[PDB]
Amino acid sequence: IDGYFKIYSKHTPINLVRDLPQGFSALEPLVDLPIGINITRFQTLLALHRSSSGWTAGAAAYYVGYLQPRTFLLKYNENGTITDAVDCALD
Amino acid sequence: STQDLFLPFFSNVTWFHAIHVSGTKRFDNPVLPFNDGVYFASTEKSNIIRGWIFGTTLDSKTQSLLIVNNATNVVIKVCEFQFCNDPFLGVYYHNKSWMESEFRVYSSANNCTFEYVSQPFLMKNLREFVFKNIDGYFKIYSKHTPINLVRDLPQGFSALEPLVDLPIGINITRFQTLLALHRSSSGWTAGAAAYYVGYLQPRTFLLKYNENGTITDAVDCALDPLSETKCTLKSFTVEKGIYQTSNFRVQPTESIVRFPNITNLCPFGEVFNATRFASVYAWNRKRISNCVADYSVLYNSASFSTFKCYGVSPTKLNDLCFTNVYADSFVIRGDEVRQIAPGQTGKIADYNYKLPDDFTGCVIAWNSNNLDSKVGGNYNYLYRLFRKSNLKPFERDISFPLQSYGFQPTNGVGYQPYRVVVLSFELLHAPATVCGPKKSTNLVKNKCVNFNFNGLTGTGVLTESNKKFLPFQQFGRDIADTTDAVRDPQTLEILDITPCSFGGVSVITPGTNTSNQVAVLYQDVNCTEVPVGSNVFQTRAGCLIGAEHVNNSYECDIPIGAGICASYQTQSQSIIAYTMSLGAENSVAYSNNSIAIPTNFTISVTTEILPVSMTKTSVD
Amino acid sequence: SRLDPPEAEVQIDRLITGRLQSLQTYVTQQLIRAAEIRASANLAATKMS
Amino acid sequence: SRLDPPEAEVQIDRLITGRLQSLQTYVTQQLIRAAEIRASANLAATKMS
Amino acid sequence: CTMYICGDSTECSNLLLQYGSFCTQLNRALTGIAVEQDKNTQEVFAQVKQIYKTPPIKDFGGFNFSQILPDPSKPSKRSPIEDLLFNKVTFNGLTVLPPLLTDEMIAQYTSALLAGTIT
Amino acid sequence: QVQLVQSGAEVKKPGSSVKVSCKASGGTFINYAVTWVRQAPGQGLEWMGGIIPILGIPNYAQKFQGRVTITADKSTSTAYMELSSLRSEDTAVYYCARVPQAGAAQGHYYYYYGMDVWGQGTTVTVSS
Amino acid sequence: EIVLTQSPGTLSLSPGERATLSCRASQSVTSSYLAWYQQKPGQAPRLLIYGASSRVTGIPDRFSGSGSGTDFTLTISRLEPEDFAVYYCQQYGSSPLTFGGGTKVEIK
Ligand SMILES: *[C@@H]1O[C@H](CO)[C@@H](O[C@@H]2O[C@H](CO)[C@@H](O[C@@H]3O[C@H](CO)[C@@H](O)[C@H](O[C@H]4O[C@H](CO)[C@@H](O)[C@H](O)[C@@H]4O)[C@@H]3O)[C@H](O)[C@H]2NC(C)=O)[C@H](O)[C@H]1NC(C)=O
Ligand SMILES: *[C@@H]1O[C@H](CO)[C@@H](O[C@@H]2O[C@H](CO)[C@@H](O[C@@H]3O[C@H](CO)[C@@H](O)[C@H](O)[C@@H]3O)[C@H](O)[C@H]2NC(C)=O)[C@H](O)[C@H]1NC(C)=O
Ligand SMILES: *[C@@H]1O[C@H](CO)[C@@H](O[C@@H]2O[C@H](CO)[C@@H](O[C@@H]3O[C@H](CO)[C@@H](O)[C@H](O)[C@@H]3O)[C@H](O)[C@H]2NC(C)=O)[C@H](O)[C@H]1NC(C)=O
Ligand SMILES: *[C@@H]1O[C@H](CO)[C@@H](O[C@@H]2O[C@H](CO)[C@@H](O)[C@H](O)[C@H]2NC(C)=O)[C@H](O)[C@H]1NC(C)=O
Ligand SMILES: *[C@@H]1O[C@H](CO)[C@@H](O[C@@H]2O[C@H](CO)[C@@H](O)[C@H](O)[C@H]2NC(C)=O)[C@H](O)[C@H]1NC(C)=O
Ligand SMILES: *[C@@H]1O[C@H](CO)[C@@H](O[C@@H]2O[C@H](CO)[C@@H](O)[C@H](O)[C@H]2NC(C)=O)[C@H](O)[C@H]1NC(C)=O
Ligand SMILES: *[C@@H]1O[C@H](CO)[C@@H](O[C@@H]2O[C@H](CO)[C@@H](O)[C@H](O)[C@H]2NC(C)=O)[C@H](O)[C@H]1NC(C)=O
Ligand SMILES: *[C@@H]1O[C@H](CO)[C@@H](O[C@@H]2O[C@H](CO)[C@@H](O)[C@H](O)[C@H]2NC(C)=O)[C@H](O)[C@H]1NC(C)=O
Ligand SMILES: *[C@@H]1O[C@H](CO)[C@@H](O)[C@H](O)[C@H]1NC(C)=O
Ligand SMILES: *[C@@H]1O[C@H](CO)[C@@H](O)[C@H](O)[C@H]1NC(C)=O
Ligand SMILES: *[C@@H]1O[C@H](CO)[C@@H](O)[C@H](O)[C@H]1NC(C)=O
Ligand SMILES: *[C@@H]1O[C@H](CO)[C@@H](O)[C@H](O)[C@H]1NC(C)=O
Ligand SMILES: *[C@@H]1O[C@H](CO)[C@@H](O)[C@H](O)[C@H]1NC(C)=O
Repeated sequence: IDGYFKIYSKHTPINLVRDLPQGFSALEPLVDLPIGINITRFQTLLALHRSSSGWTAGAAAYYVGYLQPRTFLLKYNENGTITDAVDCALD
Repeated sequence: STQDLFLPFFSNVTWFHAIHVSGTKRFDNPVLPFNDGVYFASTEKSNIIRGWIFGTTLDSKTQSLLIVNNATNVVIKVCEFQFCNDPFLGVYYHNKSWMESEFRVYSSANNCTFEYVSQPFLMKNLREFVFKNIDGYFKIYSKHTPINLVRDLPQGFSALEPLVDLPIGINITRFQTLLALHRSSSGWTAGAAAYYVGYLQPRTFLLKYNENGTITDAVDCALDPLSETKCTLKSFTVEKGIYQTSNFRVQPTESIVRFPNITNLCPFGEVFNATRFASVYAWNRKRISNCVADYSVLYNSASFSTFKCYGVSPTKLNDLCFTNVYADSFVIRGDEVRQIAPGQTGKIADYNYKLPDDFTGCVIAWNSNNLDSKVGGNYNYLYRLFRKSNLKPFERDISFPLQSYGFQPTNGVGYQPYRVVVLSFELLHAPATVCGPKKSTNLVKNKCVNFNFNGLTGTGVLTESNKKFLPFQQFGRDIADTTDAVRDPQTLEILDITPCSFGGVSVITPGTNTSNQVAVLYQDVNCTEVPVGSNVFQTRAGCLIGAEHVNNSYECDIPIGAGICASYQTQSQSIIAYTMSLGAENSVAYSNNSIAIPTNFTISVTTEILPVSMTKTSVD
Repeated sequence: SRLDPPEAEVQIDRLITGRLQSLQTYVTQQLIRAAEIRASANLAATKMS
Repeated sequence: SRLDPPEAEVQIDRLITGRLQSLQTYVTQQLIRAAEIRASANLAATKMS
Repeated sequence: CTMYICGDSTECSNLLLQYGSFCTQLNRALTGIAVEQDKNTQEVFAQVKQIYKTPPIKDFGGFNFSQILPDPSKPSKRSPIEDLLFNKVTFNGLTVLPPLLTDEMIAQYTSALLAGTIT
Repeated sequence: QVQLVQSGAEVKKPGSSVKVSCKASGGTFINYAVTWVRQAPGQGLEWMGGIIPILGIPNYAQKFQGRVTITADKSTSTAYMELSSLRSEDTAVYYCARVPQAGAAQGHYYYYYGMDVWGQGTTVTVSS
Repeated sequence: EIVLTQSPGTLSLSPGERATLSCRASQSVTSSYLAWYQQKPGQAPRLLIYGASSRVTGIPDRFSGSGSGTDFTLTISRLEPEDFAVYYCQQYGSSPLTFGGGTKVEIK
């Protein structure tokens, strides 16, 4: 936004086989780099190995989703954390 | 009610003895400032005080006023005088009086554009004058009245009437008084002199006009609370009650600026301090971005012999943010250092390096001869001489068409090597990373001060807190979106913000024919912090100054709040404050066998008043 | 009598707006005030009866 | 702290006008609201009597 | 009005002076409302100019008024019923003024009325 | 014959306040402009403030705002300067000085001459 | 705030020679109001020249000053053993009054 690339990140340990957990976590800011370019497409890098077919790798999988302009209602506790949220378009 | 420049009531005015005769003589009349006008008073019974001088420099480089009077005409001139050190008017008899009154005031009067002749001003007849100078208009007020006091100002009331409104257009800073002594270093004599001087301040007054055309009374609304009440009620009499007059505030006592640490210093030391430098025909242009530039180092050094900086001011460069900065480097002769300018022509200007007419940069340069030259000269600096066409600015090509420079280490200035560094700033559609440094302060505490926390401005009092922030949040906010807490950029500690005191002031007074005493209530303010004298008593509605806490209870007379009343009592007279009572105990004799029956009666008549209607008006 | 018609129609509108607001406030306050003289006259007519 | 005095006196007037209107609405609504607590207190006093 | 609109700024306060006397009317209206709020309570509760008391012994033929009369044990001197009612109902220049009659005088007035009614 | 004399040296602890006095004898003292100058060890000179006793309104530097106060007494003919909220960097020598030709015009001050008569110097050492 | 910079940081000379000291301002001084002070260790400064041209009475004739705009200069034609001290330039055409930075002139 406005010549500023912003990144948010979060790590958490889980135990499910293959799914997204049913919980609630909030992401925290990482960087706000002041670049000045236009962005339209993106791609993911993978570093496989060295051992056309002279390279190998084990596996990979990832989940992708897209953002839309919405309105949310967030709840803050007595401490500094966010605990709950409500989306005002579901029902 | 009018606001103007007035002389405050009950002050000190200065009393000068211009000439004192003790045995012997003592002559001393000083030069005094002219702040907002002056009030001048005299009572001398002779023709000695005979005019005035006004000006700023009191020399021939500027214009000055001159007002002179000689008991037959008044002459006002505005010329370029050159006054003497001790100006005075000399009357010399040829005869005893009525002779050629010479002018020892000045010695030159040229190029001057005003003159005004009229009837005398000063026609034991105490005389008062008021002088003013507003918007190129010199205004004079005067009044004469006979008195009988020995040495004092009378206790009466007189109003001054306008005299002249001359349309001069000069500046006025100082003024002086003229005296015409006699003629009979010590070849002149005089009798005596003395005058009173006072200064005006911006005040607000309440004046009273009678049925005829004159002014009779005035009230100054800054002397005491009673005058403030009279002015806020627009009357000379006040009825018994409690009135709200003004507000009470606390002022800041210092200023604070806090910013993060100074890092990422921008490499300005590489283009200035470097063992090797480029040539005239081949520059060393360098791009600079994403850094913090310390400009104040460059222009505070006693080693640069040329710093003419066009486009921007050298001091404001610390408050400007750019996108890119470009730096060049030349080594030229000492004669062509003047040719690096937005407008100039010549060999270097038109063939080697040229600049536009909107440069908005500058040409920091200096001299070096003990290092850039050797015993043998070492003519390793070359330049071009002939070109097929003039070279436009911001363009140069790499390529006997080249000649070297002598730089013999014996020649005088004008040919010795001189190093030039040229800087330019550019702002394109980009976040403009490059910015100047920001300084900090010592972070005082516990006083109502002004703070600038990394971009947050405000006034208030800071203190420690018990809140805990997540290690990315900077400040906090309240329910109504008002800032409550902040974090120090350098120490990473949480501070609270509390507004400094504020409230209202109320005046409690009895009727005006009874007494002239008052009490003052400061609302909702703990007055262990009041800047301000009588008995002090703290209530739930604020605190009270001027009343004694009586020990009993009566009916309420003047309500104050929280069940506290005040009244004017007699025991000497004073104002007392107490807690109101509700009535008298009337416990009834109750039993299960007794009744009370009345025996005789009265007839009573009472009244009741009710409004029914109002006035019918219409507006177009 | 001191400005051209293209520029005299700009400063007049400020006066017009201010005077209109000053006139509206008076009418609102007069309605609010007149709302209670009726309440008093409705009690006087009952005390008479 | 970011504009010249000739241009800083134009944007200030918008804030002044908006804040003045926001302050006037509150006073009008408070008068209208206070008009009825008196009506209730005039009935409580009659029920007490 | 002045502090709400132009917070401690002289150049804002000098521009505010050209609009006349808009703020004084607002201050007057608010002062009038605040003044009326005390007459509202005075016309209701202050109906007796004397203070009455009940006899030390409560022998009213079989009626028990203990739930509406004050009890000396409590520091606030309030009836048991009033206690239930009281524990059941729960800067840019804005200030709040205190009422003239405290909560401990209204109770005295109510107790005077109650004690005058019975005897 | 105009001369000014100051008080003696002072040693202070941080957080306190100091008050220095300047007594001038041999002149009118009423229409002068009494200034105050501070010199740090191994540094230059700085301007703090000044006052004209007849007027009664002083002028302060922006840096020393809310921290310094300059007053004068005409009867005893003595000028006082008070500095509060002491730090460890307020250790220097203070000078009185005098500007003979000064005017007012508006609320500001205007000078037409340089300082000619100086004081002697009072050292204020702040430490702990 | 007008800032004055003294170009030569330190001058080393010999008796009988001449000196030259400069005082460059960030802006143009109003009405060319500049004063020169000379200070010795353990003593208060002393006024020598005011108005950038005028000289106070009682000051030796070997001192002189000149300049205008944003460039002002002071000259001592014939140096003497008593002339080695620190020198300052001050402006008083506006507010606040600002001093220079100093320029040592000594042989030891
Ligand atoms: C009488 O007194 C009045 C009041 O002092 C006086 O009017 C003043 O004139 C000066 C003339 O210099 C004005 O000062 C100007 O102010 C502007 C405001 O920004 C400055 O930018 C001007 O500076 C220019 O020149 C500088 C170089 O000296 C440049 O660096 C700069 O970029 C500018 O180009 C200039 O200083 C002053 O504003 C007025 N006062 C008021 C209140 O307007 C008047 O001259 C005196 N004389 C007479 C005969 O009345
Ligand atoms: C019921 O109340 C009324 C008054 O409210 C009583 O009438 C008053 O009685 C007294 C005693 O007789 C009268 O006083 C007399 O005054 C004259 C002087 O004028 C004096 O000479 C007599 O000796 C006597 O003191 C008083 O005038 C009279 N008031 C009126 C208006 O007539 C009435 O007596 C009461 N009833 C009973 C049963 O007491
Ligand atoms: C008027 O009515 C009140 C009640 O509203 C009477 O006071 C109450 O009297 C009863 C009976 O003595 C008390 O009951 C007791 O309760 C405790 C539990 O706390 C229990 O353990 C006892 O065995 C006994 O039952 C009660 O506490 C007391 N107070 C209240 C508030 O109920 C009062 O006596 C009556 N007046 C007359 C003259 O009878
Ligand atoms: C927000 O912070 C407070 C204080 O840091 C947390 O309260 C502490 O909880 C731990 C949990 O074991 C206790 O040991 C501490 O004694 C508590 N502090 C105090 C002062 O008693 C609080 O738990 C935090 N918020 C949440 C939701 O956990
Ligand atoms: C009082 O002042 C007036 C104003 O100058 C004098 O009138 C001038 O007198 C001189 C002397 O002869 C004449 O040259 C001028 O022509 C006169 N001017 C006018 C307008 O008449 C007057 O003489 C003075 N009275 C004295 C000195 O006794
Ligand atoms: C204002 O003017 C009136 C009228 O000129 C003054 O009243 C006159 O006072 C004199 C005093 O002796 C009487 O002789 C006149 O008869 C009065 N005029 C009338 C018409 O009766 C009045 O005195 C002046 N104001 C003041 C304060 O004196
Ligand atoms: C080039 O080097 C000189 C020293 O050789 C630097 O001079 C220093 O400047 C700073 C800035 O005020 C002073 O604090 C130091 O005391 C100076 N050095 C000495 C030895 O006194 C100069 O700053 C360097 N150039 C740049 C652009 O930084
Ligand atoms: C900004 O710089 C200051 C100056 O060094 C830092 O303050 C010091 O930090 C060190 C870190 O260990 C402490 O030991 C000192 O006691 C601090 N005070 C001093 C030296 O007076 C400050 O920490 C820096 N800020 C940040 C965010 O790193
Ligand atoms: C006037 O001077 C006297 C003594 O000189 C002093 O007591 C009085 O307070 C002064 N009045 C003022 C400052 O208003
Ligand atoms: C004459 O006076 C005017 C007004 O001050 C001035 O502009 C002009 O330069 C003066 N002429 C001479 C020759 O002094
Ligand atoms: C003063 O004012 C009081 C207030 O009512 C009034 O009673 C009294 O008659 C007036 N006059 C005198 C001389 O007290
Ligand atoms: C008033 O201030 C003093 C001094 O801080 C304090 O001791 C006292 O408790 C305060 N009282 C109230 C009612 O705020
Ligand atoms: C009022 O009564 C109190 C009750 O303790 C007593 O202490 C006090 O001295 C009396 N007088 C005053 C003036 O407070």
